[PDB]
Amino acid sequence: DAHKSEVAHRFKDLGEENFKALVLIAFAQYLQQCPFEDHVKLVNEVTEFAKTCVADESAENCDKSLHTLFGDKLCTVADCCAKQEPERNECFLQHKDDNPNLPRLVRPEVDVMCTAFHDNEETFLKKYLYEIARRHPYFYAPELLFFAKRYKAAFTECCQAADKAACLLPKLDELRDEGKASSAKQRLKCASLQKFGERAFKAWAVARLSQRFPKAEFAEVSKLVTDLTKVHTECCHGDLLECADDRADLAKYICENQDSISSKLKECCEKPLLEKSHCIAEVENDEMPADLPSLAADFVESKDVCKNYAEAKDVFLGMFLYEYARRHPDYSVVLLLRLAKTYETTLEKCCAAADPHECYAKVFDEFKPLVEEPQNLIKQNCELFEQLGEYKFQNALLVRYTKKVPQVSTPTLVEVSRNLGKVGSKCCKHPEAKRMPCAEDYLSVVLNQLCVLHEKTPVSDRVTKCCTESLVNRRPCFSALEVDETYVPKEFNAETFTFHADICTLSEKERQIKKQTALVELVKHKPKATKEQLKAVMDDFAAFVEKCCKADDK
Ligand SMILES: O=C1CCc2ccc(OCCCCN3CCN(c4ccccc4)CC3)cc2N1
Repeated sequence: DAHKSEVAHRFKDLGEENFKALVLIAFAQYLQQCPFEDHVKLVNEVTEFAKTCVADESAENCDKSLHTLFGDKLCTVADCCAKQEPERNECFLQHKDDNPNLPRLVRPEVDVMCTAFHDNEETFLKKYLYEIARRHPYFYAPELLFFAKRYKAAFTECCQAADKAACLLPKLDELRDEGKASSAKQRLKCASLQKFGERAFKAWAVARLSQRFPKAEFAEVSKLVTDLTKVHTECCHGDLLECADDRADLAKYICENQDSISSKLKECCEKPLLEKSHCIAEVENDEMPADLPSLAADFVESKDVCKNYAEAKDVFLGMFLYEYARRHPDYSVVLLLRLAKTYETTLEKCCAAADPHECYAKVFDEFKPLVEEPQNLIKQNCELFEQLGEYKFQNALLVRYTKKVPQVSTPTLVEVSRNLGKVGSKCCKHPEAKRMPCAEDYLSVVLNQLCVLHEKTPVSDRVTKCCTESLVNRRPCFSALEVDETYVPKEFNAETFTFHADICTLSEKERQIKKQTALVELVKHKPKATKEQLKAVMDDFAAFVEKCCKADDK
């Protein structure tokens, strides 16, 4: 019922509707260029074959692995198809394009969308899945099903509203916003798994879940981490059916053991299937249990620290991280991992010393400068964010980071510097207790986006170094890059700074993105230009943009 035919097992577990969507997502993420209709046809053939296996597990080919089945179908349409089943899937994952040369989707008129929704609802919702999945080849697949459900509900409600556009546009805009943030967050999970391995992933998971579920026992935290790691390993490896199935299993287990996990899950666990998993994944930290003793008695002052550590290294350090993380919801996850790495380093050298107890007696003192550094960086950047506002703050990042690495492409500089500025909008509104996890964890996400974008088209050996070194040290490494001195400026191209009448039909947001694009190209043309020389240009360009259109002369 769960062994002889894998494709039948997952079809039964997930049901036909989610099965077909997850297969469509997998096909769109592997072959991002193939047209929509072709992928649908392949999905339908896979689905009709899966049904025969449900009817008879011993039917021909029903015993094949999902990768063999899915790989075979894709290869009926790029050297990957000449490879045997293990190496073949790895070749597919390697060719996923993080920024494919696809035209951005132009949202049509609201009436045009609602009429297409009512014409063929099935095709409308499949195209939505397809266009998102092929542009975000690492999107968290079960979470994409949840976005699709909200997308459908928005059209179902608003296309019946008296004012369709006033109802629909705000729901679509926040879905797009939430979808971009979810994509970047999941991309970081897959990058850490692929580049730094499962041990690094599980440590991150131990830290975050201990902060989120501080009342749970270490055995409970470890069990959840193990299952969550399998979920994301499957999803990041393209095992989307297993990933969705295991994620629903995990949500079902969490909800059946609330009493030993958290007091924050009552509401989440009354929601339907897709909403429940989403709700659980973003539930607030539980209150930490009171009267929790200090870590000193068992991790510093104890005489059996070296003995307990040597008997089980990874378990002891995992226990340390769990105990420290549950006590510090106010620390970022990268800080908590750095502190746990410090403890391990101290233990390795001190347990070999002549007097181990004296050697590691002051290990917690070494945490003080590690804690203070991100606290001051955030306190200083939030002030600058308050003096400038988001758009000016983004501009200041644009010039500084363009000078540091002028070889990075202008779209990457614009995207990344804009997202690094949004940290202030997202996090500086919190108190000091919440700023650091908000800011530092958001910085990890956006810096990872820079790393994957640069990995696509490498130009700087220094960016590669920061990206391939310690994940927890990325933000310090990027901050210390220094201005590139040997960069010879590009010859001035007037076609770059020549705006057409089409600029005034764009939204205000797009025009601000175009101004930021010209600002980067300005710095590249004159890297030693001062702030007043750049401000005089941008203020002149902005004035010319408003002028040459408020006056009707085309
Ligand atoms: O596009 C590129 C490519 C070239 C490049 C090289 C280095 C680089 O370093 C960024 C290092 C982190 C900077 N943070 C630090 C703090 N962060 C903040 C903002 C508000 C509130 C709290 C915190 C602002 C931004 C970025 C880029 N960008």
